[PDB]
Amino acid sequence: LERGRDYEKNKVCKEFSHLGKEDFTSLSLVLYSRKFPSGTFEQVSQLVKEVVSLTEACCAEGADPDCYDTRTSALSAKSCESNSPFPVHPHQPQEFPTYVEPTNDEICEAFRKDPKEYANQFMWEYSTNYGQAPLSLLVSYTKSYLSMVGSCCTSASPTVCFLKERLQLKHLSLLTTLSNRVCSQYAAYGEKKSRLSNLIKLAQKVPTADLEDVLPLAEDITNILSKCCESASEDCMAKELPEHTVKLCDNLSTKNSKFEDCCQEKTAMDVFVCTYFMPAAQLPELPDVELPTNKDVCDPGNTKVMDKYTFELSRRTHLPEVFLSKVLEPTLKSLGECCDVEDSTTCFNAKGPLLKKELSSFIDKGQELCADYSENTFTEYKKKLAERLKAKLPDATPTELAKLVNKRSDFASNCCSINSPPLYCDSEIDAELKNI
Amino acid sequence: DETTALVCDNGSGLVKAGFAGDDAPRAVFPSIVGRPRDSYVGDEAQSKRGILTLKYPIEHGIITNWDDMEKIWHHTFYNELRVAPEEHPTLLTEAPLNPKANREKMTQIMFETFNVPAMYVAIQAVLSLYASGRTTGIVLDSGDGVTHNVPIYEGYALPHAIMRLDLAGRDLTDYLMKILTERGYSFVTTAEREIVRDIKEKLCYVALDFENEMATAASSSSLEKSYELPDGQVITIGNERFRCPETLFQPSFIGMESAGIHETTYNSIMKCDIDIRKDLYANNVMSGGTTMYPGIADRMQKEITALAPSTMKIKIIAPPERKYSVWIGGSILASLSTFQQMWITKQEYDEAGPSIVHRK
Ligand SMILES: Nc1ncnc2c1ncn2[C@@H]1O[C@H](COP(=O)(O)OP(=O)(O)OP(=O)(O)O)[C@@H](O)[C@H]1O
Ligand SMILES: [Ca+2]
Repeated sequence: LERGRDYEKNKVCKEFSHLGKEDFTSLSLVLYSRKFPSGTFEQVSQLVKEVVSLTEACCAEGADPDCYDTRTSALSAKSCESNSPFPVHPHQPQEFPTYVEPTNDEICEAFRKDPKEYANQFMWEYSTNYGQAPLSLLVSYTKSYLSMVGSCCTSASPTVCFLKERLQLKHLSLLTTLSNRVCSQYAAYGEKKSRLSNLIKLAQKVPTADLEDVLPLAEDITNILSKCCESASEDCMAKELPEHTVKLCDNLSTKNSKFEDCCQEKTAMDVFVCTYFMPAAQLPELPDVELPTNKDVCDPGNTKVMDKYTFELSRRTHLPEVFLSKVLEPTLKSLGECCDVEDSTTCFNAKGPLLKKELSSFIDKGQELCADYSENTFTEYKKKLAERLKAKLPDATPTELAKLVNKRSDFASNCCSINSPPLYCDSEIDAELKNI
Repeated sequence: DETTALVCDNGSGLVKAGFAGDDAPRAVFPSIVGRPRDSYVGDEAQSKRGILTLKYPIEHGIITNWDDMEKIWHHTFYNELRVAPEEHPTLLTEAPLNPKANREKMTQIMFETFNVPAMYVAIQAVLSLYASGRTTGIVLDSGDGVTHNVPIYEGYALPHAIMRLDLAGRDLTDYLMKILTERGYSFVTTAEREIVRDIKEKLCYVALDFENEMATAASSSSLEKSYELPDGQVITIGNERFRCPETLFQPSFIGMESAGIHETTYNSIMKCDIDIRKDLYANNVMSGGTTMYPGIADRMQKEITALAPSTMKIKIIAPPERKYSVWIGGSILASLSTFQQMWITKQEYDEAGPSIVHRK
């Protein structure tokens, strides 16, 4: 494969020649920006100019072979110097993008003034914010976006040009931001939890479906993420993702009205954004689901057993996936310990009942934290919260009470939804759970 | 090089219709049908008010009387546009959350009674966004009979985030009548109704700071204007210029206990994923005639800024032609070469009956 020993050098040199200096630079800016999400536009540009410096010089026929490995190790050298011109590092997923595309007038204003400056700022700020998407997509989207801005900002009819271009960009734009989002989720959880999460969400979106209806979908999307997210293939995600919605609709098209509507959208990405944003449904009211039996827990090839538990529980529990995901994972791993240590029916008698209440408690507290959030508008949610809080802390002052409404409201706006951010809410659900 | 698609924006108070490619609607008339108090539609129904019984087939953005609706469409095709529907693909508009059966019925009527070669039904609010050369943002659409907030992502309007407010132009007109009458004037008849409607569109505005503006008026003038009635008698409008539009923000001025437009805009965004809210706050477009008040952009900007995280870029898109943004966005969209593959043909219809309109 990459056994090259010079693979890197011959890889970049090949790229340098095929793309030309300008495009190689643009490729590097995007590449290094997704690598250093917290990197400044000044730090990243320095690293890029350095990288393109040694690449042009050391890829030239005549250049001594000696170099590339030289200025490359020399390049990493400057990385240790204090206040180094390059991006700092202790690559984590960005759960809160701050990129905000300016108005068509602001875009064109900035583009007339200085095109290059504009293009680099756009590639850096965009890449650093949605760097979790495949490199080939970022480079592709980025280039297609600038092309649009270049022709619409000089058009006789800027507005109609933009609508037209934006509609044609739609596919790639979604493919890019969606893949960045779901890949960030996959990176935060890891293949194991990611699959659990996708099953939970699917369960909450189609409560009335069969396990065999959604389990396949949860496995597929996980497979795609595992394979495509950090893949070199220029078409892993581009090809896999839309193929996934076809299966998704083939299975769920007729299971409920929301999925039917979503499956009526025109294109594959139109359907994916629809199902991705779909909220947790009105779950059925059902008898608690008991924790898996000792035989189920220890038996070989018991995945199906654990999956059915997760599904059966998730479709009847009114709690956000971020909550359910952080509890089911440990609960099961704990119950799992009993199978190892000698004497099964014994440890499962001590740890078993302990885990039940611990899980039951955790859910009731979660359902308390997410009070009336799903049932109402934010505005109305805050009113109710203020009321139930005035009834629980009568001796509290209007200010303390006001401070509490905000903190809990803020927390809920972030962690009481089906697509609430994994990393952020995990440490946040803990700091908020101990407040009971 | 010919054919010419038709764009018909069916409103609760005014229907806007013209041709795709035009910068503005060719015709604009009231959504009313006059029955023998033998039938009239639009401006004429208005005139022969006395000897007619007025019906509004589109009360709150949603079509509720199909016989009258056909009356309106026939009228816009033959009298207003003076065209032959049989040879014009027609783009129709519908309210957010318009029931499936209703949409299918619009399709039925289009192909079966007017035999249009093709057609399409588009969500009014989405067209407003398109009219701005954008596909992502939150729209505040406010007409004569209904107000909506629609969050849209890459063309997709998030249904569960749609906010509907039963307060629009018609209500402001009615309120400005009450407070004008209270100030010692008489506005109650239907003709007086249209007079007040005119005062509202020419001299009303939204105050950046209600109270401050309210005291400034109660203290002196500068906030007083003169309006000439048909009598030739001229009156002066004071603080009612901003007290009227102020109800958009305070639905209680008319005893309605519901959130104001700044709050429905706020809530709509909050029903969306954290990572796209920024794109909603920075692309907040206003469309509809009741969105025409001067100062309303700065006011909304202010209100949302007090509701949102101090670090959010808040931007209001309020074009001067926003009274027709829906129609205009319909015109641009229907004129796209990429859109031509979106039409519903008479063939696809014959081979599938209604319901073929489901592809959004
Ligand atoms: N310049 C203006 N200032 C204030 N209000 C205006 C202005 N021009 C029109 N309007 C008002 O806005 C409302 C109308 O129009 P739109 O054209 O938005 O209505 P629709 O589409 O007919 O109704 P809806 O959207 O509620 O179903 C009317 O009730 C009218 O009084
Ligand atoms: Ca309208």
